[PDB]
Amino acid sequence: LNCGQVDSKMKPCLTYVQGGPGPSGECCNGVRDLHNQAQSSGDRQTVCNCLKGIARGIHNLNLNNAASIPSKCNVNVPYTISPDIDCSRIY
Repeated sequence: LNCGQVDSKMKPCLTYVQGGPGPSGECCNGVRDLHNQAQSSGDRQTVCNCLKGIARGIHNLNLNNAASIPSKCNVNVPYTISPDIDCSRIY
């Protein structure tokens, strides 16, 4: 797992986090697949570091939409999807 992979998996969610409709089925499939690949603490931290960086560069990022992705896509992400998220504390 690396950031390029995270970007590919999450890209289908881009329009949704930018205020568009969704999450699309493709967005959720990517989320579910990424979730499945983030098996170790290290992978989960990687996902966090990668998305933390991605988020800052997304124009019109809708955090409410971003935060609704786990529930809507049926994946457990027991962490607040916030900009100030501390990735070193994800395990």
